[PDB]
Amino acid sequence: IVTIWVYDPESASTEELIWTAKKPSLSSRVLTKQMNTLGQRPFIFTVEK
Amino acid sequence: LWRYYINSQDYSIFSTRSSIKLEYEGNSFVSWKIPESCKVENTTSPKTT
Amino acid sequence: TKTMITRFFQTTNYELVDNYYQLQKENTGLMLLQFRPSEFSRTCLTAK
Amino acid sequence: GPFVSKKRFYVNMNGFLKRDASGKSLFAIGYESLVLKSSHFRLSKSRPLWYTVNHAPVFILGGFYDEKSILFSDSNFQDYVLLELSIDSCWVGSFYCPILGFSATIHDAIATESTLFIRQNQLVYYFTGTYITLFDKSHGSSRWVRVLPSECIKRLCPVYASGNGSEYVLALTTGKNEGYIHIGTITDGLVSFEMVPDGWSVCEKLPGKNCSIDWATYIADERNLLLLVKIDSGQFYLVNFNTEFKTLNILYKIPEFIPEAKELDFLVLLDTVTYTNTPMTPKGLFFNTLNNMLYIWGNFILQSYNREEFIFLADFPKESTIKYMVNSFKGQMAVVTENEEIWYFLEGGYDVYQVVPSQGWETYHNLQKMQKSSFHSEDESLVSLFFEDGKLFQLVYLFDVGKERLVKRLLPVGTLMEYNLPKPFTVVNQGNYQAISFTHTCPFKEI
Amino acid sequence: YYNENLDEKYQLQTQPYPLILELQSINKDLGDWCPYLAFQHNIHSQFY
Amino acid sequence: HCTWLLVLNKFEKVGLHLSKDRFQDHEPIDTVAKVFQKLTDSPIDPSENYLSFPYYLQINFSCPGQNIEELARKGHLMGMKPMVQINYMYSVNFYRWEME
Amino acid sequence: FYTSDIVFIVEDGRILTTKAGLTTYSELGILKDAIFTLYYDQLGYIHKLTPENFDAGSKLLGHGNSGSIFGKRPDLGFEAILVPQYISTNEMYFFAHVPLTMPTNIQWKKRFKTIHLGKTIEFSKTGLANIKNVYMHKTEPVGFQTSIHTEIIVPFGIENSKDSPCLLSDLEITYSGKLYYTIKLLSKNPLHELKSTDVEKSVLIPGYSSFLIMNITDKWTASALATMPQAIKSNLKFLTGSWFLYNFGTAGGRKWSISTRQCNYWIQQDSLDFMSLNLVKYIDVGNTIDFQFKIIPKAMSTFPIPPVSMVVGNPGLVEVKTQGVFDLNENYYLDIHVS
Amino acid sequence: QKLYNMSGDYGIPDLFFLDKGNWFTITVVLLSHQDTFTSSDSQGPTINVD
Ligand SMILES: *[C@@H]1O[C@H](CO)[C@@H](O[C@@H]2O[C@H](CO)[C@@H](O[C@@H]3O[C@H](CO)[C@@H](O)[C@H](O)[C@@H]3O)[C@H](O)[C@H]2NC(C)=O)[C@H](O)[C@H]1NC(C)=O
Ligand SMILES: *[C@@H]1O[C@H](CO)[C@@H](O)[C@H](O)[C@H]1NC(C)=O
Ligand SMILES: *[C@@H]1O[C@H](CO)[C@@H](O)[C@H](O)[C@H]1NC(C)=O
Repeated sequence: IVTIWVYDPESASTEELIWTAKKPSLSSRVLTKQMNTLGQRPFIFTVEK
Repeated sequence: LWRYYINSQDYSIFSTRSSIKLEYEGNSFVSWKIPESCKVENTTSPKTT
Repeated sequence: TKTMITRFFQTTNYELVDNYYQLQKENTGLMLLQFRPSEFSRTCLTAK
Repeated sequence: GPFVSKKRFYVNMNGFLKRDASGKSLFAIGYESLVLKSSHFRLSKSRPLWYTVNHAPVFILGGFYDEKSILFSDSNFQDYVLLELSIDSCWVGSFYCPILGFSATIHDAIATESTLFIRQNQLVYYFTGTYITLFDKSHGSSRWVRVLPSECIKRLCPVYASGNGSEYVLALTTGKNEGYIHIGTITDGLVSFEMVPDGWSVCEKLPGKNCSIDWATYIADERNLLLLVKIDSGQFYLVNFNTEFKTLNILYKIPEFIPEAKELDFLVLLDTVTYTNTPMTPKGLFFNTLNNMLYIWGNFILQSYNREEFIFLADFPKESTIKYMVNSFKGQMAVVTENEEIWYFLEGGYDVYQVVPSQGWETYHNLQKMQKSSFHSEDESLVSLFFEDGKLFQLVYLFDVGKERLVKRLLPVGTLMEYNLPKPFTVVNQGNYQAISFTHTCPFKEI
Repeated sequence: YYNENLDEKYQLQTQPYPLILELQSINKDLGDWCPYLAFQHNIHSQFY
Repeated sequence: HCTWLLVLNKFEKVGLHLSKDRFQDHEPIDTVAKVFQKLTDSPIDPSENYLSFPYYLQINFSCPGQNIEELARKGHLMGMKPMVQINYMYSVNFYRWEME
Repeated sequence: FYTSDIVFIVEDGRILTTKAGLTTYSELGILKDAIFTLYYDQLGYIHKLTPENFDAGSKLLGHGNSGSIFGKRPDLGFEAILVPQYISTNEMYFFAHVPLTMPTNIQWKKRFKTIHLGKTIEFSKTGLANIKNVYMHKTEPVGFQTSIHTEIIVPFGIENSKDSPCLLSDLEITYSGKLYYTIKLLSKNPLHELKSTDVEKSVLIPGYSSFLIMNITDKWTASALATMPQAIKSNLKFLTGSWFLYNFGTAGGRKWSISTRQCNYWIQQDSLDFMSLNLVKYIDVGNTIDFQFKIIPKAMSTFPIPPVSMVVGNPGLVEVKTQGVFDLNENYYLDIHVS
Repeated sequence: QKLYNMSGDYGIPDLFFLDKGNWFTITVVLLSHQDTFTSSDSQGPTINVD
């Protein structure tokens, strides 16, 4: 089970940059729901198949 | 001996909205030398942005 | 601009032949291909 | 033959006319016994033009200096007329609401399809025209009918869209029923007003001792009602009221001071920002239901995609206050302040461009004045502006001697944006000489 | 970087290395360039 | 450059006046049957009934440097003819009329 | 009738040319002969006829050119001061300078006429533009009476720093007493100065009004006239590399010319029995005839306005129905049905 | 008469109508500038234009 959210490297927390975070920060959460309102959704595409 | 760091390991994000941390190690240090296009925070300190 | 299209195929017929399994074995196995430009140097970041 | 450019006219049905005993056409809403003077437009400021968007056949402009006259126009102000109204000018004011200075002017003229509303000195009148290709002959009105007789109305607000086959109008009151507003429904030539927030006033479910409503937009889709509420201290809240249900929820709390951004164009108003020292003054709001966009305007411009996160558009200066704004409902917006300076917003970006005080307008004005045009004079006063099929028109008054007249005139924003001359350039070297080559700003050559 | 005599939390510290930018700085000092504008293909796999 | 001018005329004042008449009649009138009784060699059956709208649209064009009448004369003499496209907008009440 | 050319011979020997239907004209050349006449043959070539002289032309092409007999195409420009100004990135104003205190009867030598409409203006340094409008304004701007609105093709050459040394300085333009403009050089270096040869030159800054340096009152101060002086209302200050000099003056030799442009349209017709330039078609009763043309523009094209104006001689016997559409590459397709 | 198929006006329409799974497509042809793309854009199987 993978959990995906969007983040901006300039205004993200220090934990989101060393890949140790477990919950999105305030900026990442607000940016993620703003991108969701415009209609953005991620999907995972396998490469070999 | 000096170097520079950026906030993203990916270099497809690197553009004009990025910040570059310049770090100098050494006994003798006067200042930084940048073109007129770029600006540096606290241009007399060895660790700057 | 130069555009190349290449097709890989085999052209064998297995009807009315002797040693069908031996002929089948003789036309099987692995092979490796690579695509690259003619001349290239540094500053060229293309993964071949 | 010769080439004549394609033109669009509006031939709409006037329903406010009648015929006398001699068979001569007259107006039912007023007498045409006034002649246009130059003292009408010398000192007055511009005013918005309010109507239901694609359905109103008649345009009415109010807000003159001290007369109960209106500018009436069938079509789309290709021709107009100046009607002195037949309002009785009676007075019923008493201690039940505060007494203010009398003013014979007409305020907040709204022209919904088949019915037009006016306000004059805390009174609201409506007239319903007789249309035979719309409804019955008996629904039309014979004079101006006074609505809300027991209430003192402080403002009238429009609803541009329409839902469930009906039109809506809003009335914000003062003196009595401070937390309540009135929603008026027009169906088939019949108007009916309703006291929307029910028994309880909206000040009870909101901080502060008592509350005052400043502006309201009614979304007929979803039956929502967004409203600006000022409290006793002076903070502003944007709140929401549902009509199908009877609930109320706080939507946003407007900051007291504007945020700061030295070089940023857009700022997401998070909970960690830095404020300046100058105060904020929210004046109004606008909802677009095609794109679900919310705008709050005043000393600033706030833009919201959902109703949870807001964006400050920092290109608008903090010393200018937006008098009003118009929308083409196709992606363009015109903002008019109190210094009669006009700004342009496009929904595809985050920049607000000044157009009227600018270099492109100077070049265009000079080029029209040297082509011997008849719409441009050295002395002019903007009366109003509106949108028509994506073209921004402005009705203006030409003060020049011999041609003192009111004319509607295009404002081509693309030509002004192309004529804005200070642009980046380089001293290129060509033909063993030098030249001024302008750098390309667009990312693509053609589309 | 590895170094003992520390507080056990910084005995192994990782720092990135922007090799592409250093290479481009060297090339700006030198002046080499890529002979082709682009080379595209459609091999999206490795084992056909 | 040169621009169109459109005005509204009554049915009984087509050529007598070039001024503006206002849109006040909203019903079609029946002053056209006598003209259709005389079309004996045209495919006009007597069973079908005709009656006219009130009002005409009257069009000319004006272009600076010349007067309107000689411009219209030249446009007629060179083969020009105006083409008019009318679009109708539906009402708010979709419970009483259709959206077409 | 072939090539639809018209030639008028006017005393002093000038020759005016046009095509049928066109509303403009050009000047083919001059001819000082005593007695001569001009003759167009069937193929379109032009001959000059004199006793013992039947001349056909020095240079002969495949088609029927109308300027074969004349050697070099004349320059259509006059001797005056042209002060330019940008109005957009690709559009330009040129103002013609009529001097003050000079006679009224000889005014016409220093004005833009209607002949220049549809021509091109060329600079000897570099650059080329196409005239698209001629405006006359005798009163509102002072010192300038006519101007041309042109579109830039090749963006013109600016003045060097060796020939004019005032460029390496900071400028300051102030409003003078009556109507002039004092141009002061902030940098007081005696190397730069203002040379006496830098008179009748145009100083411009893209975004503001342009000035024509008319008088020199000091070693670092000039007096100049302003094109469209109604949009300053302040005091100006510039930097070293922000303002530029142009030499369109007649002093030392005039370096700008006006001449006709090359062909910019192609007419494609894929259908046979219509390739002739002269056609006669019969129609009986009821029967109709249709033809279709394609127009390919070699340069910038009129996007909203169709590039073909068509007239009918007698419309009272014929019925003409035309359709015309544009394209993406701006090709124009039209078809005509005639009954 | 009543027109069903005509060679009238072209270009984009203002307003669209949909009914239960019907769709539409548009094509945007872009003409780029002279030197918009350099050789640093060819990193893999396709040049990135974003
Ligand atoms: C071209 O069409 C326009 C309008 O479509 C015509 O202009 C109109 O001309 C009439 C003249 O019969 C003008 O009427 C005058 O009105 C005044 C005041 O109402 C009245 O006192 C006069 O006695 C006369 O009735 C009318 O104002 C004018 N309209 C406009 C907008 O200018 C024009 O005549 C047409 N041209 C030709 C050659 O027919
Ligand atoms: C009620 O609120 C208004 C502002 O909305 C304020 O002016 C007034 O003082 C308040 N009343 C009391 C009793 O505080
Ligand atoms: C100004 O121009 C006039 C006219 O040519 C001339 O007589 C006068 O000497 C000039 N003065 C200066 C200071 O250049």
